[PDB]
Amino acid sequence: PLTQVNTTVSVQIGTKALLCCFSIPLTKAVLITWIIKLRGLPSCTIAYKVDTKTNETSCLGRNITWASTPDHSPELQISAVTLQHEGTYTCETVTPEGNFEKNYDLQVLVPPEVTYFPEKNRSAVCEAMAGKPAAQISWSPDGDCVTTSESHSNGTVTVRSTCHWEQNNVSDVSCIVSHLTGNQSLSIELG
Amino acid sequence: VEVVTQDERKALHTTASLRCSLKTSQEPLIVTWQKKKAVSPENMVTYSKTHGVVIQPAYKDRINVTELGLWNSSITFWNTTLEDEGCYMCLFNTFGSQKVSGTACLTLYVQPIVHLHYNYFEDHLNITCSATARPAPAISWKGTGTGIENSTESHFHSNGTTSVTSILRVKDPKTQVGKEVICQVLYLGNVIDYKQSLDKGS
Ligand SMILES: *[C@@H]1O[C@H](CO)[C@@H](O)[C@H](O)[C@H]1NC(C)=O
Ligand SMILES: *[C@@H]1O[C@H](CO)[C@@H](O)[C@H](O)[C@H]1NC(C)=O
Ligand SMILES: *[C@@H]1O[C@H](CO)[C@@H](O)[C@H](O)[C@H]1NC(C)=O
Ligand SMILES: *[C@@H]1O[C@H](CO)[C@@H](O)[C@H](O)[C@H]1NC(C)=O
Ligand SMILES: *[C@@H]1O[C@H](CO)[C@@H](O)[C@H](O)[C@H]1NC(C)=O
Ligand SMILES: *[C@@H]1O[C@H](CO)[C@@H](O)[C@H](O)[C@H]1NC(C)=O
Ligand SMILES: *[C@@H]1O[C@H](CO)[C@@H](O)[C@H](O)[C@H]1NC(C)=O
Ligand SMILES: *[C@@H]1O[C@H](CO)[C@@H](O)[C@H](O)[C@H]1NC(C)=O
Ligand SMILES: *[C@@H]1O[C@H](CO)[C@@H](O)[C@H](O)[C@H]1NC(C)=O
Ligand SMILES: *[C@@H]1O[C@H](CO)[C@@H](O)[C@H](O)[C@H]1NC(C)=O
Ligand SMILES: *[C@@H]1O[C@H](CO)[C@@H](O)[C@H](O)[C@H]1NC(C)=O
Repeated sequence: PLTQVNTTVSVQIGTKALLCCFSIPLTKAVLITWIIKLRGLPSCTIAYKVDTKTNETSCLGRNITWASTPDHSPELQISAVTLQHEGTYTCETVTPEGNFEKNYDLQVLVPPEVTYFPEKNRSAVCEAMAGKPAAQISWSPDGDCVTTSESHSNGTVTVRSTCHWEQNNVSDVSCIVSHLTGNQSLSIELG
Repeated sequence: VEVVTQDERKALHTTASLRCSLKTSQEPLIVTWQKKKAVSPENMVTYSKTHGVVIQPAYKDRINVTELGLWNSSITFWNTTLEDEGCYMCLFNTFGSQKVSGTACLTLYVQPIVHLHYNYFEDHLNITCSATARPAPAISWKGTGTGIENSTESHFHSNGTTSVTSILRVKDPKTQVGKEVICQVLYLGNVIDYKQSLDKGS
C-alpha cells in the first residue's frame, strides 16, 4: 500500500539525470504533474491531463526535459546536469485509486581538481580544489600536517593540506583523497 | 488560505462527517481523501466527474461521500471506531497547478457517567464520587473543609474510557462542610456541579 516515495539522487556534474514517476499504467492515470523547486527559483509545474493528452508548463527557464511516449508516464531528463539543477523534483500521479507521489532530492556532485607535489625540506602539498562536497585529505604515514577548507560561493569547497616529516627512515609518502566521485591515493617521493 | 476545513470532535460509535471547501476559481479534476499516517498517507476514496465515487476496499462499508462535488467534499463515517480517530487530508487535484491539501482531525468522545454515593452514620458522613468518560474527567470538591480525609483513584479501560473515583470521609458536618456538599466534575473544559443538601426543622 505504498503511496509516497522519497529519494535522494546524486549526479556528477555534467552527467545525465533521469527521473521516473510512480510506476502506474498510463491508461489507469487521470492527471500527472511534475513539480520542480530549484535553488533560488520558485515552484514550477509541468502537467499532463491523460484523457485529452493536454499539457501546460510554468517551468520555462529551468532547463530540463519532459520526455513523453505513448502509453508511458512522462519522465524528466537532464543530459548534462549543472549546479543550478540542484533542487526538488516530484512526480504527482493521481488515478481513481487515489494520490501517489515520488519525491526526489537531486544533489549535484563536483569532483575536485587534485594537485600534488613534493617540497622544500622534506615537505609535500596535496590539494583538492573546489569539489562538492568537500573531499578529505589523509596522509600515509602521519606527518606534521596543516589542513584547511575554503568554501566558495557556488557551494564548492577547496581542501588544502601541507606536511613535513623530519629526517629518518621515511622517503615515500601518500596523499589520500577521499570523495564520493571516487577516492584516490597519490604517491609522492620526498626531496 | 486555499482550503477551508474544520477539525471535528464527535461522539464514539456514531456518525461523523468531515468537509473541505476549496476556495478558488480553477475547477479541480479529482478529489482524494487520505488518512495521514507515518510512512505514506493511505488512499481512502476519490470523486471525479469522469469516474464518480471510488472507495478503496479497506473503507468499503465504513464511509461514503456525503457531498459530491469538486469544490466541496464531505466524507462520512457511519459508525465510528477508535481506529477512525486521527488525521485526514482532502486533496484537490487541479490541472496545471500542483494541488492543495486540507487537514482535518477527528476525535471521538464518550459522555460521562457519574455515580454519587452518600452514606450517613453517626453524625459523620462519607461521600464517594465516581465518573467514567473519554477523555478522562476531572473530579474536585467545592464544599471545602480544608482538612478532611480524601483519596482519588483512576482506572483505564480496554474500552478507552477512563474512570476517576474520589472518596471523601467527613467526620462532622460542623466546620467540616457548608450546607451543600459539591462534587464538581470537569469534562473537556465543562464543569457540572452535583449538589447535596439536608433539611431538618426544629
Ligand atoms: C520524505 O519521506 C517521508 C517518509 O516517506 C515522508 O513522511 C516525508 O513527508 C518526506 N519528507 C518531506 C520533507 O516531504
Ligand atoms: C501541449 O500543449 C501545447 C500548447 O498548448 C500544444 O501545442 C501541444 O500539442 C501539446 N503537446 C503534448 C505532447 O501534449
Ligand atoms: C538556464 O539556461 C539559461 C541559458 O539560456 C541560463 O541563463 C539560466 O541561468 C539557466 N537557469 C538554470 C536554473 O539553470
Ligand atoms: C565553483 O567555484 C570555484 C572557485 O571560483 C571554481 O573553481 C569552480 O570551477 C566554480 N564553478 C563551477 C561551475 O564549479
Ligand atoms: C572512500 O573511502 C571511504 C572510507 O574513508 C570508503 O568507505 C569508500 O568506499 C571510498 N569511496 C569510494 C567511492 O570508493
Ligand atoms: C455502532 O457499531 C457498534 C459495533 O461496534 C454497535 O454496537 C453500535 O450499536 C452501533 N451504533 C450505531 C449508532 O450505529
Ligand atoms: C456508499 O458507497 C457504497 C459503495 O461502496 C455504495 O454501495 C452505497 O450505495 C453508498 N451509500 C450511500 C448511502 O450513498
Ligand atoms: C461550497 O460551499 C459553500 C459554502 O460553504 C456553498 O454555499 C456552495 O454551494 C459550495 N460551492 C459550490 C460552487 O457549490
Ligand atoms: C466509610 O467510612 C468508614 C470509616 O468511617 C470506612 O471504614 C469505610 O471504608 C468507608 N466506606 C466507603 C464505601 O468508602
Ligand atoms: C484533600 O486532601 C488534602 C490532603 O491530603 C487536603 O490538603 C485537602 O484539603 C483535601 N480536600 C478538601 C476539600 O478538604
Ligand atoms: C467500557 O467498557 C468497559 C469494559 O471493558 C466497561 O467496564 C466500562 O465501564 C465501559 N464504559 C462505557 C461508557 O461503556
